[PDB]
Amino acid sequence: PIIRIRNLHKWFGPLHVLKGIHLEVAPGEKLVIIGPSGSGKSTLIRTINRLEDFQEGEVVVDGLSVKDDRALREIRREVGMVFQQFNLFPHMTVLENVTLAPMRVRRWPREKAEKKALELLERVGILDQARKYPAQLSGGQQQRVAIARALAMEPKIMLFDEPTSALDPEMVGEVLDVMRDLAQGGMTMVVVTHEMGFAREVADRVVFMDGGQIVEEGRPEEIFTRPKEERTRSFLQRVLH
Ligand SMILES: Nc1ncnc2c1ncn2[C@@H]1O[C@H](COP(=O)(O)OP(=O)(O)O)[C@@H](O)[C@H]1O
Ligand SMILES: [Cl-]
Ligand SMILES: [Mg+2]
Ligand SMILES: [Mg+2]
Repeated sequence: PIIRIRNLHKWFGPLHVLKGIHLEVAPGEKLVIIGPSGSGKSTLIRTINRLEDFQEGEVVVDGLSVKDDRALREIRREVGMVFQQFNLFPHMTVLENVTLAPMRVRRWPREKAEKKALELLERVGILDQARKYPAQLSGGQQQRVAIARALAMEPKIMLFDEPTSALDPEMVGEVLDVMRDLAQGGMTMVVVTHEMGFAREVADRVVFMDGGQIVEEGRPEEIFTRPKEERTRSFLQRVLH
């Protein structure tokens, strides 16, 4: 599998936040992670691209240990991330924001970088904004720039940590649409979300976290209409309908 996590334990000071997670994600997999805030979802996906370390267990991405100091560069080349907050460079255009890393990191000539960026911007519906600055864009558009930027590095894995959670309600659908499109293809995707209709339509597999644990996982239909675990049923009665 392209992501391999065995017996992951993680402490923030005295707080046992991740409690022996096992997770094996296939190449091409669309994995959706759900669960109450505080359950440990962000922390878990942050261990994948080495934004968080941990004291017990193993985390291996594309056959490389995340704790291998010699991998902490290849890991960032092949793993993209979209956060709920956009961190665009305010004094660079949309286009410049997208081409920066492929130019800095992959040492792509600007003409190559821009050609790919432009195709990506069209892909996510914002080619018209190519020469705008981030402050002229809505929340929906800015997050789509962040997605284009992540994809511009051409990673094998895209992590989405609740990309729509901080957006105005009318901004959510357009960002989710970009993620629906990407899910039609072969990219490995891990997305944390509270958008359950989306989760249900896109996921190969849904993982429910509570208390720093994977309490239940399975196919979307099973998890949403036949949850085998009580805490799962309890979580779904609190948030659905
Ligand atoms: N850098 C940190 N230091 C200390 N505690 C943290 C840190 N980051 C998160 N936490 C705590 O760890 C728990 C898990 O947080 P998080 O992974 O962000 O949960 P979720 O994303 O599921 O809402 C929360 O109780 C949070 O307060
Ligand atoms: Cl989301
Ligand atoms: Mg598929
Ligand atoms: Mg979170």
